[PDB]
Amino acid sequence: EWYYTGSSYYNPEPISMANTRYVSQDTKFENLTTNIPPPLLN
Amino acid sequence: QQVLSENQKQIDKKFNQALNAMQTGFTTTNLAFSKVQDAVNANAQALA
Ligand SMILES: *[C@@H]1O[C@H](CO)[C@@H](O)[C@H](O)[C@H]1NC(C)=O
Repeated sequence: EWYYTGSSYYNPEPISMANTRYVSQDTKFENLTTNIPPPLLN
Repeated sequence: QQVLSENQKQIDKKFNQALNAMQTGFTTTNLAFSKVQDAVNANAQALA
């Protein structure tokens, strides 16, 4: 569904904790409910 | 994010006021306009 890629090259990679930072919720964020990346799991 | 979400209309109004305020910044008291006029005056003074 949603993948992580680099800012200077297109390479879709799985979303991990190394790639992502926790941020406060914004209303323009995508509420995803079917497939959830592992850093957003419990 | 909460401050920007709660104060969006105030931000837009202040930005519009600041962008409409630069219409009258073309007087002699402004430093940048004085520099523009100084450049034009130097260009004229060389020919003079
Ligand atoms: C995600 O949920 C928030 C919370 O209600 C909502 O404001 C926002 O519009 C939603 N975004 C999408 C893309 O569904």
